[PDB]
Amino acid sequence: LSFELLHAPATVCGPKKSTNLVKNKCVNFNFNGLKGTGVLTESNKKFLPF
Amino acid sequence: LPQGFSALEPLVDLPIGINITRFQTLLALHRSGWTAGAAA
Ligand SMILES: *[C@@H]1O[C@H](CO)[C@@H](O)[C@H](O)[C@H]1NC(C)=O
Repeated sequence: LSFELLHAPATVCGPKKSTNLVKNKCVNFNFNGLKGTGVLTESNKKFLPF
Repeated sequence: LPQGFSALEPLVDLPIGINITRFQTLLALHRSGWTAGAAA
């Protein structure tokens, strides 16, 4: 298995473990590279699909 | 063209990495010569 490193987005990356989410408590979180800290609450915003 | 406002939502994102300088369109034709619908 040979891995070629070219000037490409390199789609073949691999897996990454995920954990259960907790709400109503200050916590540091990672959301697909979005790193933050705070409390997560059920929201009302009408996020259109994309 | 009609007068109005309507934003264009994204639809396609392709990681190709090609130059692209020239482009052409395509259309569908039917044999009767041939008859093509009125379009612009
Ligand atoms: C893309 O094509 C144009 C027109 O032939 C050319 O001038 C330009 O150098 C090309 N860019 C490349 C090959 O990166």
